[PDB]
Amino acid sequence: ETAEEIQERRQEVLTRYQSFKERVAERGQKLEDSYHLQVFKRDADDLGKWIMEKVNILTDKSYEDPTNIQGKYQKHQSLEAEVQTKSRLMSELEKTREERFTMGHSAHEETKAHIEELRHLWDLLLELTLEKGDQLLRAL
Amino acid sequence: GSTADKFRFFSMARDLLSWMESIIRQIETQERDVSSVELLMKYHQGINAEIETRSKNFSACLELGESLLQRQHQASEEIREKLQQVMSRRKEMNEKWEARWERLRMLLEVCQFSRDASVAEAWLIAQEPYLASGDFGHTVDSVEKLIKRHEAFEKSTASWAERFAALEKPTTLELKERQIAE
Repeated sequence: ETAEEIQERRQEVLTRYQSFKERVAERGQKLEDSYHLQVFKRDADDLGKWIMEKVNILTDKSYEDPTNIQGKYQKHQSLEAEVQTKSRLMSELEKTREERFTMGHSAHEETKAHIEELRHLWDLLLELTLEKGDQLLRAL
Repeated sequence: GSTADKFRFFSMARDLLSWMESIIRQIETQERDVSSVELLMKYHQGINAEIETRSKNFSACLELGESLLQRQHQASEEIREKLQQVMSRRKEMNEKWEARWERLRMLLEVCQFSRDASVAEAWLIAQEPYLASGDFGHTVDSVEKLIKRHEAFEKSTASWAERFAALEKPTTLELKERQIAE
């Protein structure tokens, strides 16, 4: 009730509300950023696990019993398919990294690192499936 | 009947003139100014109620006055003036009542608006703890929980949009400035 035309300085004391709205928008945004990052990380890690499971099956030369080669070749062909279809997930992650975590993003280097770790694991799988494969081809 | 009538006319005027001065003083007496909530609303209107009660008296006084003047009573001049006087103090009374009544509505705004502000200001202080956190999750599950908590939080925030929106529109106090400003 001071300088009643001047009172409206209390209205500018309302600006808090503007600073309040902005901070709400920021928290939400940051939470969204964290969501996409965590979701990515988990998908990447899971892809890592998946690859290692395959790699372990391929290198378990320390063996089961089996000796039918034509059939062994089928189990192997079926494995190459699994890899092919799953390869699509690799692409999607690369695409996601390129597009959703670009220059000007906190997780640019972190999300680039994961995709690099998988590229390396991917190579390993490819070498091992190609090698197991090749033995079978030679054994008929 | 002439002397009785005349005498009676002046008796009524005097009585109404005394009563008006009392009521006019009744208006100004209360100060300019309620703290927060104004019983002055009830108090000021009560005065109007008393004014209505006199309505007949005026008519009576006024009529007698007029009839007396029509019938060429030879106190006519003294009569004319006293009935102007009563009529003058009548318009003046209702002008000074209504004059104030507009203001009772005017002060009503600040008391309400001011309170409205402190309540809002207080509520924003209250949300700080939540809104201060630096937890954003370290896991899909954790972040999903925080987003949903935020979703709840924003909705309740949304409610106040109206409450704040009201404080946007200006006041009659500030509106009247146009007449003072221009």
